[PDB]
Amino acid sequence: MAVKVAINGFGRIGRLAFRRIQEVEGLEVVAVNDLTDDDMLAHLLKYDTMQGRFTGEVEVVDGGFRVNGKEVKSFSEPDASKLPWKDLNIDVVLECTGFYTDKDKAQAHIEAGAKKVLISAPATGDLKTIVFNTNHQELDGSETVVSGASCTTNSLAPVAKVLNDDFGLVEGLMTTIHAYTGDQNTQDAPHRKGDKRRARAAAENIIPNSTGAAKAIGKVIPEIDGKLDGGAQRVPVATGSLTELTVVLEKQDVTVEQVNEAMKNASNESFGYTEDEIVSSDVVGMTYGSLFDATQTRVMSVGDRQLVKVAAWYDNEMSYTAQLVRTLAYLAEL
Amino acid sequence: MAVKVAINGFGRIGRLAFRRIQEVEGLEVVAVNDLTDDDMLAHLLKYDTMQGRFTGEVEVVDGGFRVNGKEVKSFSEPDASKLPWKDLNIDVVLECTGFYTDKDKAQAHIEAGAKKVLISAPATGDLKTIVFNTNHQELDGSETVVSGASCTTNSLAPVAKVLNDDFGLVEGLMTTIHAYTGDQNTQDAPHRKGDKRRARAAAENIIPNSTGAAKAIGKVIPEIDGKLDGGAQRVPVATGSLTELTVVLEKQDVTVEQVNEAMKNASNESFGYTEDEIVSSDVVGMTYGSLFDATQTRVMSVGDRQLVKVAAWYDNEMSYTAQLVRTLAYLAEL
Amino acid sequence: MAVKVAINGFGRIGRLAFRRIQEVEGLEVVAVNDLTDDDMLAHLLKYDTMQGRFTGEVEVVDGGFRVNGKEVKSFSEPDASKLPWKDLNIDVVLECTGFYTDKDKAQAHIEAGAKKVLISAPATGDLKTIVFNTNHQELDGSETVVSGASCTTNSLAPVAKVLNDDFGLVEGLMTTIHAYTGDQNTQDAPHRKGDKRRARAAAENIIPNSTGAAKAIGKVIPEIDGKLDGGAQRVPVATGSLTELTVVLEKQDVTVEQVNEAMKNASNESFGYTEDEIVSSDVVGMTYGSLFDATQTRVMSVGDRQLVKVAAWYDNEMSYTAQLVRTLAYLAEL
Amino acid sequence: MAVKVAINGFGRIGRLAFRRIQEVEGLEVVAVNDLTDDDMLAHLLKYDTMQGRFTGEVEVVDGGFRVNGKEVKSFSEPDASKLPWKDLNIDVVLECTGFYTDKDKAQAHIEAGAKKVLISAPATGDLKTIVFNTNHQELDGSETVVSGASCTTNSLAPVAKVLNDDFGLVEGLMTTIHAYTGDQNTQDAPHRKGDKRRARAAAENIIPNSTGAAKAIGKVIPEIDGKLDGGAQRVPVATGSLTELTVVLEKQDVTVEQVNEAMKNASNESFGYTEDEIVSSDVVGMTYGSLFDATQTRVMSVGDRQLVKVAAWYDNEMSYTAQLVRTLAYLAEL
Ligand SMILES: *C(=O)[C@H](O)COP(=O)(O)O
Ligand SMILES: *C(=O)[C@H](O)COP(=O)(O)O
Ligand SMILES: *C(=O)[C@H](O)COP(=O)(O)O
Ligand SMILES: *C(=O)[C@H](O)COP(=O)(O)O
Ligand SMILES: [Cl-]
Ligand SMILES: [Cl-]
Ligand SMILES: [Cl-]
Repeated sequence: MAVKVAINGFGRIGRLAFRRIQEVEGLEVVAVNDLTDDDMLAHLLKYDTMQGRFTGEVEVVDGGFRVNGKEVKSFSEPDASKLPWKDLNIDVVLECTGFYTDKDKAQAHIEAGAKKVLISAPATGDLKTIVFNTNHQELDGSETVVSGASCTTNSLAPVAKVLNDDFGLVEGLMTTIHAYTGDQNTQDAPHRKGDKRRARAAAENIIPNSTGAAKAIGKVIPEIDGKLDGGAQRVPVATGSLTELTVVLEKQDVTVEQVNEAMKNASNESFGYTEDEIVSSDVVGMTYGSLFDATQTRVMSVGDRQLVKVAAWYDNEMSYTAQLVRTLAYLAEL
Repeated sequence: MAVKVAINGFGRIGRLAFRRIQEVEGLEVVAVNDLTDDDMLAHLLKYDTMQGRFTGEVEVVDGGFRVNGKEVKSFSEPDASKLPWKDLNIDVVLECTGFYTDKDKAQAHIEAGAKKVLISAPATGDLKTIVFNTNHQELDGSETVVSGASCTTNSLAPVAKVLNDDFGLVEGLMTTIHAYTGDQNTQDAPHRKGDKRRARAAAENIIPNSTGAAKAIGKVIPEIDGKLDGGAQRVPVATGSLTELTVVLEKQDVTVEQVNEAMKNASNESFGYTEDEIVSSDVVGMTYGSLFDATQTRVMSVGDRQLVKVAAWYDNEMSYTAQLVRTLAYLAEL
Repeated sequence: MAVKVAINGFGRIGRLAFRRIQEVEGLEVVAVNDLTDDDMLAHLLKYDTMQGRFTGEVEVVDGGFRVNGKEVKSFSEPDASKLPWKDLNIDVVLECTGFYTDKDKAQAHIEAGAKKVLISAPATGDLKTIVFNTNHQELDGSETVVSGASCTTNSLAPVAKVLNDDFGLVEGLMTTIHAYTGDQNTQDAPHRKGDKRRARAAAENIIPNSTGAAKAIGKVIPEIDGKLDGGAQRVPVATGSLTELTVVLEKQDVTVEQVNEAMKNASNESFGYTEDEIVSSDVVGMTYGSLFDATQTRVMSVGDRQLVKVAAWYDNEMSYTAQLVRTLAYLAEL
Repeated sequence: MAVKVAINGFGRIGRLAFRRIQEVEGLEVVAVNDLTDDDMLAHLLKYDTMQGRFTGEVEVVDGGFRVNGKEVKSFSEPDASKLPWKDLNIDVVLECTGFYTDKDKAQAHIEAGAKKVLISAPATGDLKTIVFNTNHQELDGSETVVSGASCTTNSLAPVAKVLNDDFGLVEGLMTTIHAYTGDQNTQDAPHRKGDKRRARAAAENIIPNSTGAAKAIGKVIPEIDGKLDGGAQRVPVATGSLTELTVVLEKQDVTVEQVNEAMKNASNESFGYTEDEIVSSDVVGMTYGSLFDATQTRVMSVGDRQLVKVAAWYDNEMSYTAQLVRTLAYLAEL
């Protein structure tokens, strides 16, 4: 009956995908692969600084752990191709290590015996990049490796698609005021990728930086390829982020009410709408991929010439996870 | 000899203006008025969380306190018009309470006996609004009440003026990623002005909010009145902010290097220039009113149509204070 | 059929008590009094930075608001004696303003027409001070004004009671590493009670300070009156605290296992026990008044002479609140 | 004829030792070894989140960098014994990597050609452990490898020595409320040494943990070996810490005044004394190894039996660094 999921990399996304898959029927996590030990993994599953105590029960058993009476096998294998995916009958691997963000590298899971692989990051090579409820329709079923884009990309796609479809997108720039991630440093130190800004103390600074969304958007919405670009400001909150988008449009007498109303009409399970004066902590744990915030809509008009600004909240952890799981369910049924 | 300054409201700006006036000759702080007691005031002058230990010496004496052997009189008077400004021979009152941000209300200092009043915030009524080195030239000497604009306005004016003068500003939107201020709440609580967002825990949230700069900019640069607008994102750093500006320009083939070079050429004591990949804490205590950050310049080109984004750092405390003291000095010598 | 509660002061404790009263049958909040407006109050009930979104539904109606279809009346009355408690049939007032922490002052609610008043803080005068499951048994029913002690006092009582009962408490000192509260400043500023330390930036400092538990403990456990004292270190977390207690005991060969086992055996609904290496954010929202942490037990032995150190976690918000509502329920049924 | 210093590991301590050595004559940093690249190194020297902009001038030149016109050679060598210490005429290596905290491992610097090695951490094997102005006197000059103890050990030694010498120390327990360090995680993640608590988000939790001071104290003050023990609470401030010590003494009628006066009398360049109601940020960048805080002295008396509590501030970064450089200067001159 149920789809067999294996998670590669029990990091923030992996553990959160695990939690979310608990609320979805027809999906079981049967395997978890990470290089850390099980005591540490069970402990980090049980307790989460921003996302709260894990509601079920977690105990380390022989071949891995038992979560709510169910067995999850665990491995400590740094080379994906070795993994017992064949033996275990994996339907889809949720690839969250960061170390396989390439169609050809991610192929190792298929050799090891898995049917499909969903990469929880933008990925290079000949594959589809999917934001659920924006372009998942482009999955036919034959694909064996799929990127699930990025957290910011998921916050951006539904907003740009409305803007483009209803008003015609000429060009836009974007800033995500974005929570700090574990790839940033606790104290000023050398950084892994030589990034002089990720090098700095994460929780004490506004840190300018790049975004996946910037380049990976034209992959989700081909008709606006090359028309958006932008970056991030990493700031001292541990999760919860906000995308601001400033654009020029074809349509001529755009009003604040027009924009909001267009977004309200496009809302669904993936794309929320709010008129409440909320703040970042109010979206910690939410399962919308993107929450349009109508209170932040601005329109600058100077003669016939307009600049339109909008903003959308997202839990860069849970919102992205929720979107990823949705893509996973859909992918598993083709 | 030296210009006699009285500070009204020994808050963040007041105390920091006091510190700064120590480094400037021809200006003495002779009076300080605030409704708290002297022990508390001397303590808060001596010790500063973000700005460091006060370098001199501070002790509570009879009529107030002694700072580096100099006597500062202190008062506890909630009605400004009562104050002994006449008796003390105040040349200028630095007005920092928040409660006199109006030409007519601030007139109370002139009645009480002071020559001029500089308001450390945007103010209402018939008065000039001054950003030093952008439009201080518009002071002729007869003015008796002057607004010193806002911190964000000071971060913005030199940037917009270069943009307008060299490229022609059609329109622009702005976001300041801005440190939290004492008008925000420690924990989620009722707020004094009914602001549902400033109501929230300051150091635990990205908090969308409004900016003084938005409206008060056309007062500093009349030729761009009504052409900019924007807001803030209050974030968990205690001081240090960054203004991002996204604009449309008249000039047609604008490059990143064009913009940066324009800004570098306009740099002075008020307006800095940097190419160093810095972060917010890197500007804590800086005395530029605005620091242009050439690493953040971005230009989006789609056919003949460009969007230009620039960003300038500022210490919303010290940067603004340094600008304010400059305006003070200049005003005193007319 | 249900007990009628009116909450005075819709601060952190008031709103959280309101939330908690939702899960408890036989208690209805029918009135809420606070000096702010209803839009603000409904908003702050709906959204909580640390404690999450309010699960039900909240909307502003005519005489106050509707929570999950139930009507709550709201008032804006600064003199408690005026309040329509008589007219409303209030059984108990949960007094959470801070401004009535005295038997004689709190009497104003009884005049206004309420049966009993439970003060959510230590209070002065001739009244009982109660920590549920430590000494609630001392309520006979005739009392009309009761103190619910403090958050820290609630974290400490069950621990000290076990220590005293099983080993004999000679003397002890205590430190609570304690989350910052809304009585502390956002930025270095004058403070309302002249506290030079509460004056300081709350989220940027380890701030030494006093505790309610210090003096209010002998009121809960008379037999150890004058035997404990201690303070607080306010630190940059928004909720979640930890009490460390260092003691000298009568019993002679105390082991770590002895202490832990004694605590484990005394555990109940109010007083939890754990051996998991948790951290503060792990107790956000917990309903134990005190959670003993057996991983932190330490025994120092030099010859026949021992120093025993123990530690107990508490959500100084929700832990205290759950305790307070328990006392409330019990008081209402006498 | 100035002393030639080489720094191994340009981390927080290394960079701060470099800064400090600028203010000390007779000491030159001529070499710096770290595995990161020079651009990163120059950048992190120039800019410091907590300790401010580097006051001189730093530019990347050929064999390393130029600081205030002076040449500093830089290497990228993971095996210390290879390093050109002989060729460069190093007098002392300041060893700050963390990876050579053992007399036998640190011997590699002597092989590579340095005269002496001072390890900026507690170290194992046959060597002296020094806290300047507490026991530096025990250096005779023949030693070639020395440990400089730990930051907390330095905050503790002068206080314990006074307590022991004046009142006679029976036993004590200790907690340092301690700034988070770079060895803690930004977000909940696996930890390098399997530490379930260092694993957690550093800036969002009170995190119980261990301390170097606990065991390394009897090495500095042999007469109190085995008489103290204690731990840490890592809390969300980036630097600035506080040691609380709870002790039992021989002397019988100890008063608060007695203790404070004893500490006041023992104060020097390494050991400060204050009666100001300060907080953590007030000690960032201070050069005392330890600052006794007479406002936190408590004495619990029940009959003839007392518990005495004291507390001392220290910038676990700069205070420790200042102590380390003093030990360095002294070691160099034997
Ligand atoms: C979200 O997937 C990640 O934390 C941040 O990168 P973006 O490029 O901001 O998505
Ligand atoms: C500085 O003026 C103060 O923070 C207010 O901020 P604005 O962004 O200038 O309104
Ligand atoms: C909890 O009631 C409140 O924060 C007071 O803390 P204490 O340290 O218990 O006074
Ligand atoms: C100080 O050297 C470093 O932060 C380690 O702290 P301890 O508590 O002294 O181990
Ligand atoms: Cl403000
Ligand atoms: Cl309080
Ligand atoms: Cl460490």
